[PDB]
Parts: sequence; C-alpha cells; structure tokens
Amino acid sequence: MLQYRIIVDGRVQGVGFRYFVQMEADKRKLAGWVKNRDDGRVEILAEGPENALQSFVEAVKNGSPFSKVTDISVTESRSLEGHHRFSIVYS
Repeated sequence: MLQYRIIVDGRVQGVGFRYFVQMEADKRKLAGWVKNRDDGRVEILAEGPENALQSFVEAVKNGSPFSKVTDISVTESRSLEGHHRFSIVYS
C-alpha cells in the first residue's frame, strides 16, 4: 500500500480529463481525489496498492486520448488518506 499526490499540466481541461482520471482510479478501486487547480494545472491524490498506483500514473501521464499532458510532477506520501472511494473535487 502507498499514497501519492500528482500535479499535471497541458491541454488537461476542456477534454473531460478529470472524468478520465476518475474512471481510471475506479477501474483499480483506488481511493482519493482529482481536482482542477485555479492556477491552470490539474491535481490527483490517491492511495492504494503500489502496483495499481504506478499503473494509475501510466494512465494519468497519457492524459485522456483527447488531452495532451505536457508536464507532470509526483510526490509519494506515507500519511494515509484512509479514504474508501475516489472523488472529483474543486476545493
């Protein structure tokens, strides 16, 4: 088990990307959130099996097929969310 926070940049809005990320977390039953940042970036935060999490980075770094990620940043964490679902957030 592990946890991370990820920040993403590119054409990652107006392409449904937060829903792409939502479904790509759900297809591994990961827990955490995805949100837009008012700065213009997007953010992911997840917890789950570290193989499933790495596979979720492989999903995220692609963007949706409609998107294009042009830069991405990652921080692993060990200060668990303890969540039981994935969510779309805007806080």
